[PDB]
Amino acid sequence: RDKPLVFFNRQPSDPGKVDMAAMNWNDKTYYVGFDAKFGGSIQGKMILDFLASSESSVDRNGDGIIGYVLCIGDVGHNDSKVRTEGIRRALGTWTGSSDPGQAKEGQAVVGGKSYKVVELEGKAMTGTDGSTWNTNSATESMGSWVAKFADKIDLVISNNDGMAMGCLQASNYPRGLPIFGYDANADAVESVGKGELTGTVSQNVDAQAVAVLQIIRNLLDGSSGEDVVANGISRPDAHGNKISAPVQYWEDVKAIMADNSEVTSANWKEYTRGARDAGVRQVSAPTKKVLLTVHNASNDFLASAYLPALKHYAPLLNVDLTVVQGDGQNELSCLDKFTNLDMFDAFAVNMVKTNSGADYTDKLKY
Ligand SMILES: [Ca+2]
Repeated sequence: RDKPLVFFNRQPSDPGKVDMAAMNWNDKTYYVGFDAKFGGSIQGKMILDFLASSESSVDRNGDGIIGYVLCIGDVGHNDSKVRTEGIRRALGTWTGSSDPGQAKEGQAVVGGKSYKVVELEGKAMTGTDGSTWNTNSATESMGSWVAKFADKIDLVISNNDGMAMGCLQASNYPRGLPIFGYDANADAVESVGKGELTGTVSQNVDAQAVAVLQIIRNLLDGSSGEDVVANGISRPDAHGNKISAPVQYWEDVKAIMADNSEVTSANWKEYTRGARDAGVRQVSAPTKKVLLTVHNASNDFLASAYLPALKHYAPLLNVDLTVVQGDGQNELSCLDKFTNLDMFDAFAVNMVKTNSGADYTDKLKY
């Protein structure tokens, strides 16, 4: 068939190269995701810009060193390693390894002056039960870090929000000690608003949600070429709607990729629980039917963040959204519910196996 087909959240590929056979299903096929590989770089940037804007006061003991402690989530997990590498490279403490204990003396500018940077300690947070990204171990480690390093700690850095909020639960957390996380969880963004957590990082789920719906509307409304991926996304559409977060377009892979955004005192209100893009308003237009797929009904992120975003923005773009969800293990749990395709004007597919692009395009021929 020749209807719009927007893959999202999981990019068609070998589980490593993009499945360009799927992407070229037709000239109305796209992918929507986010700039994942650069996530660590953005956390690092946030931390560097914070220090750059700081006075000499952030150097608590005034030894000309910016000392930090690092919460590692999982030494074998890609997201942990990317975020560790991201902040270590940014601070110049990177040696080629994301492992704990593997850092060198670094450098960073504070108030126009060069400071040494030392990773006082980086530690994997693991529970007694073996569970990783462990919040309780973070709380305990933070408490011990205060006792051991005391005024040497100038900031705390964490692979995620969960562990960072764990650190803030330490009964002896030094008052006003800067600390940074990652994920932009609700409680984390709230903390940023209260001036406790210093920063975190968002993948902009809302931007991704709107982009899926906007690409579809642009296509069904008769747009072609640059308009399809720009209107309502990186510039206002005919109605004035426009995604607020920055978004990229990767042409060779037909991918609309939201930036990773840092979340600080400067913009936390835009990322709090239930916050929605004020740049996307109700449109007066004919209703269009969209069948949307979810690879796992039990996935917390898709269930708690992505789907609710989709359901909020869809009626504003006059999209009648029908959602079907799989179990998370077999591709059939989605394909079976991927029927009645003659009833819909467009399709958004989130498959469990990235290489299963051909299974869906086959059903689009009947
Ligand atoms: Ca110091």
